[PDB]
Amino acid sequence: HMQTKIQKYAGTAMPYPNRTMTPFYINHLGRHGARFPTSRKALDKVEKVLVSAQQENGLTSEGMALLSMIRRLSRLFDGQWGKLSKLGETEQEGIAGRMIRNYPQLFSNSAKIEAIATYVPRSINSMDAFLSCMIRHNPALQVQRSEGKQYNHILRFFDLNKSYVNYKEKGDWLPIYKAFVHKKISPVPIMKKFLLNPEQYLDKEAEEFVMALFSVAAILPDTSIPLNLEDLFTLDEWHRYWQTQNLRQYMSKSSAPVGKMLPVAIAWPLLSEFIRSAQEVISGKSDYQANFRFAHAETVIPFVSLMGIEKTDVQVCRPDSVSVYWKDYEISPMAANVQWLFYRDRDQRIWVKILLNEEAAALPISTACFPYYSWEKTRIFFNQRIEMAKKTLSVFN
Repeated sequence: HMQTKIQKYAGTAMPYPNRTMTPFYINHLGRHGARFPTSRKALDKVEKVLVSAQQENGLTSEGMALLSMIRRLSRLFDGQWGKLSKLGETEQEGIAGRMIRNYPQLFSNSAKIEAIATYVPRSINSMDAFLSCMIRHNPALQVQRSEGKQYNHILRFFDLNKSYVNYKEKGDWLPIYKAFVHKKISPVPIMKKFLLNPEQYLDKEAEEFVMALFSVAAILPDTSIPLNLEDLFTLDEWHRYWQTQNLRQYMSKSSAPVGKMLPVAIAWPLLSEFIRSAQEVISGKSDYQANFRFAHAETVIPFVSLMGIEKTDVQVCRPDSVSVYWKDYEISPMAANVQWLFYRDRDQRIWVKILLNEEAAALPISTACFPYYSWEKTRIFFNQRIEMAKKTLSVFN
């Protein structure tokens, strides 16, 4: 289907997909829901280009239309940047709703749940929407709710690690990304529909215009604004745009060889915390029925690769090949989430199921009863992942 594939090409801007025994505990991490754009850079650039053209009589008919809409968008986004949208809230109500309905026993009576979020409002509002749905279904829940910079160590590790911040900003992946954009993004066919003399434009300025335009269009379906630009581009053009953003995500935030696993290793404190909270619930030190955490794409992506969920930590030496093996939209769409579901069988042995975006995920260890894995084997495996992460990090101060 062309419709679903077009949405995929929004990559990490993709709206959460459609998703329409009982565990004793659920361990959760969840990106905020669908949001407004975080930066006005792409919009202003697209507008600076159009408006400068409207002066030198350089706009086509479709060009004139685009500019009017771009100006309007500029208005609608004003003061709204980075905020959670109505769609974002409904995504959370739906995730929480499906959990409640699927495991009513878990959240029945006076179950205790705890939730944390980062200081980022879109993350907090996400938690709120998620929590509000839960309480509505069972007003008798005990709920502990908190948030702030004090969770920076486990929810924003990507800001704390000096080496990573240097890598993300000025590291070796940049030139690679930039050469790949040049190869894959053919600007002129696209600019031809908005501008007279598309050929007069420099590849650099042309490439920027067109990237900014893809970015605007990519984010629009997340704003709950009844406007659409997905139509300005052909499927192939979206395919190409996406391949480039996909490569950026992979190299900047995941297991690309050029990153040396630095982007993945930084998530070890979060994995560590996940294991502790489950162990404490297993021992009975804690007695929560669920821990929920609300954070970002930058939290989810490396976390998932660090968990070793199959096809997320792959190390692809060749850039042009990443799109085949690693799909950002499958990992970190809007409202992306990981849930560990813990079960106890008839003989008291603990099993765990790993859901990524509410689909059962695979680990590179064996089980006689997929999708359930032995908690003991699993924890040993995660503990190895963590120890590897600590070494990786030790190689980079």
